[PDB]
Amino acid sequence: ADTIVAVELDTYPNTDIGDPSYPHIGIDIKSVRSKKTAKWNMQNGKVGTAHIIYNSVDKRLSAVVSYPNADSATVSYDVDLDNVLPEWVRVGLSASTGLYKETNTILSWSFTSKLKSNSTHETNALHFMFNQFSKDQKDLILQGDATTGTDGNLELTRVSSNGSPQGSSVGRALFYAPVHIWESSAVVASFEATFTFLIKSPDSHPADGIAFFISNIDSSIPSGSTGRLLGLFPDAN
Amino acid sequence: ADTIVAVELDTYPNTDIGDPSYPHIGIDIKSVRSKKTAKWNMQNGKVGTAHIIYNSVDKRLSAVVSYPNADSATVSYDVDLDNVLPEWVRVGLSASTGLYKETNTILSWSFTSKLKSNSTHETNALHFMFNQFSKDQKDLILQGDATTGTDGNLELTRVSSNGSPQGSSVGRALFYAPVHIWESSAVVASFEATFTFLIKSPDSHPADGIAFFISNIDSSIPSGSTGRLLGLFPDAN
Amino acid sequence: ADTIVAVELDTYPNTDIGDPSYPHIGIDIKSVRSKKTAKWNMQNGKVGTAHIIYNSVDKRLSAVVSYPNADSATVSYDVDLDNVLPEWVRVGLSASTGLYKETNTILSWSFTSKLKSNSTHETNALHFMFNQFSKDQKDLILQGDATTGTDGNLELTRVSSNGSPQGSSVGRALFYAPVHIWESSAVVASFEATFTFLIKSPDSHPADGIAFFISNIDSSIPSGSTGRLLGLFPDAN
Amino acid sequence: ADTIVAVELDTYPNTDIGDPSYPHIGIDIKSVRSKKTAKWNMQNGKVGTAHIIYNSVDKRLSAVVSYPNADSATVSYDVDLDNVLPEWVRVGLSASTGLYKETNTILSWSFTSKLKSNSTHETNALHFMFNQFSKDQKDLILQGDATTGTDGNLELTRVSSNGSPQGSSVGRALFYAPVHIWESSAVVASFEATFTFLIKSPDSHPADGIAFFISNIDSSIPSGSTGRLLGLFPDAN
Ligand SMILES: [Mn+2]
Ligand SMILES: [Mn+2]
Ligand SMILES: [Mn+2]
Ligand SMILES: [Mn+2]
Ligand SMILES: [Mn+2]
Ligand SMILES: [Mn+2]
Ligand SMILES: [Mn+2]
Ligand SMILES: [Mn+2]
Repeated sequence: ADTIVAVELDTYPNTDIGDPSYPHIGIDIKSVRSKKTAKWNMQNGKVGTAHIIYNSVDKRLSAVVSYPNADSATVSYDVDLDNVLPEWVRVGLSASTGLYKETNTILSWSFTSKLKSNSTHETNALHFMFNQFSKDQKDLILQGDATTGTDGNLELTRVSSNGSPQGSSVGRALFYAPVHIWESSAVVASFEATFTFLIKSPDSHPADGIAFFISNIDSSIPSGSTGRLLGLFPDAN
Repeated sequence: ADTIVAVELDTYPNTDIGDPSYPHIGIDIKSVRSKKTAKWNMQNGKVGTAHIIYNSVDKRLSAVVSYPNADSATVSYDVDLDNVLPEWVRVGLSASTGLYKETNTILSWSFTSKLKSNSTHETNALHFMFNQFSKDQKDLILQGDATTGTDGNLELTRVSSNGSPQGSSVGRALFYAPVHIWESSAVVASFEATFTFLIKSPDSHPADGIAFFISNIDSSIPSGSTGRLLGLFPDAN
Repeated sequence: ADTIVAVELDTYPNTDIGDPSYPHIGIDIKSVRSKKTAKWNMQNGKVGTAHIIYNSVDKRLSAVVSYPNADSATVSYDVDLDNVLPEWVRVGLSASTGLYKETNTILSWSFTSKLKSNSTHETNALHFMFNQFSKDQKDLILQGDATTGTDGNLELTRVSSNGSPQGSSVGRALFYAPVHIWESSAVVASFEATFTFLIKSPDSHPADGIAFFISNIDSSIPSGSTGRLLGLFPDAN
Repeated sequence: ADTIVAVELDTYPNTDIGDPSYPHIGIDIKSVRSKKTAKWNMQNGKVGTAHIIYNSVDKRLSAVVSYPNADSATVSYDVDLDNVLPEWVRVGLSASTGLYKETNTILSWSFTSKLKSNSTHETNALHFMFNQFSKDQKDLILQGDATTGTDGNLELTRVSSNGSPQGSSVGRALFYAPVHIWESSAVVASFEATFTFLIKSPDSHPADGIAFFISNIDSSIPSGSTGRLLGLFPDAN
């Protein structure tokens, strides 16, 4: 089915499918079993920031996650994305809850993509930045339980009125326009993504996490991907 | 039908519908009869550059058209776009030919839009830049005879293989994603558009012109808008 | 002496030199007696945001000042800056206190300037953004009592350790590199400046204000410009 | 003396100081003896483009050099710049000629630097872009024989009126403002530089090359650095 490349912010350790024994950040290339992970000192109720970068010369996907006044976590993986994804993709955010839960709120999201050709001055670029989400955000495709406009935020998974997070929820938000990540005459292709999130849970064991992902343009939530599968994969293979 | 705001680069003087007696640039608010025009010293076969700017504080749409080594032409019009267009629009390029013709080639196109909120640091932005167009440009909606990929260019109206422009042709290209130009808490909204074009005709009387336009998101080419109506209006009212 | 163009955030009404009877925003072209002003509902202790824009086609300097959850204030003035300032200038922030006082803290400052030539694709640009100021900010020229690094902020006027603002203080911060605002082949020149500030005073009558200004590159604080003269002018003419 | 990190475009093979037997691109960390090099198919009289990128997470300096209609050359080197350069640096372009010569013309130059803090939304950035150089470019420090304004270009080494390049020439151009490349709370620091150049020589054996470099802020041309030492190093160690 879908082709997924994702950076996961995994809040619950599912050691049975390969997660380390703590909250962690990981790089997923077509499988929920991360190719690489780093321990993440997740802070319930605090606003964090994730930064994701990549370029076609180095062929290394790197991510940094931090909280104000704290040391940051970083994970990197060598991978040639031209060999994994199609030339046209869509980028988005995904999150899920299962038996354990949490709010998966997005307060801001920016993305920049650049394709530099061998022609003198030939640069194709795409940049979007949301610091405020409105009730009817026509430039986003919302899937599953994702909603916008609440407090000017993006709520990826269900939250009840009292502001409480609901279990077994899954939601994704994708930028409306397709993104071009390869071109036959490109000499350098690169992208950078930043998002700020608020993960809060009334429980000691929050679950499941948030992921930034890149997929085929027609990607949709796979059946039964609530919980540990982050709304990205159909199974744990 | 559609709601159109356009900056026209009108190459043929249709004095019967209000055009001045020379090639000119004009600002069209819902009608082909420009609200304002300026004489334009059009240069057959030369690459020109058009710059369009606007902001919600000044409420003035201004455009500058120039050619290398030449004096530029400029036209400005006071208009509050919040009172003319919907909150969500699509931006694009349109061109036509009729009994007289010309090539309407686009070599590059960039657009930036910004919505600054009253919240501290709340900026929503959209930026795209094409310096090269590919055969299958999934982030553009091509309408009518518009095609991409020829010489890495965007051909808005039909050109035969030998490179000759065809008469009675009409084509438009729109950026795929909707653009947000008003938000209830916005303190300043602004946009800027730049495009470079090559208008060439084997004839002494080239026709009809190229226009940068902003419209309702579902805008489509009105019937019989070839020729003097630039692929934007259904009639000359 | 110096040539000054400034947007003032005037917190104290010096009706004897032309200020309206309330806190106001104004546009100063070579004199502290603003060419234009608008009433400003100044909020003691709240973080505000000022946005300043200008372009050589419209020849209109406009500014918008707002606070979160509040209506904004705006002032505009028609002026051709090519006829007032030199081709090379420096941009900066200035503030003062006199018998009455206040803190003049800058939490962030961004500036973008663009010169678009008539050559195809000829754009010269300069952009800087500070969201954090460090103790030794080598890209700023600090004049008078201005200091950086305190809380990652820029303090334009003196504040004692307990955090209290001092009277008769004056300070300015200028971006190190000269800015080019005119070029003989330019078709459009424009700039945009944004800054967020925190004006706080233990008193009912805070004074004197903060100004964004543009000046000759070698501008320095005029003698006796504390108080009502905002660190910008030598006298009240 | 100076601390230099440079990307060289070396046009003459000085095999006696370690150059490969052909024109090449190389990464120089404090010595003219490149840490890494790649063969470069240099094209006399054609306009080329160099792209340089780096980020503090990956710690890899990479460069790509290309000509229109040709395959590009690329070289990469793992290096932690925080361990080699000071926290504040200046960036620039340098070139030289010796017994053999060539024109070292720069037609455009852009640079972007970003420091992302662990504070939510804390980004410091600097960006400059020159597509046209004027006779009196006050935002550049010109050293040695470098001159601006000729044809709107930057001439790094001496060219006589007839347009002929002179031997034993050396020149550098540095951006006026210091650049901040490290900050104690930074989570990611990165930069990207692009320049287009025209190397032309009436001779079969052009010499010496052009380099993009990063140095201590007070760097100056070392004595006797004409020729093979590219205006960057005092000797061949
Ligand atoms: Mn898990
Ligand atoms: Mn995991
Ligand atoms: Mn006409
Ligand atoms: Mn007309
Ligand atoms: Mn006053
Ligand atoms: Mn005043
Ligand atoms: Mn050499
Ligand atoms: Mn070498």
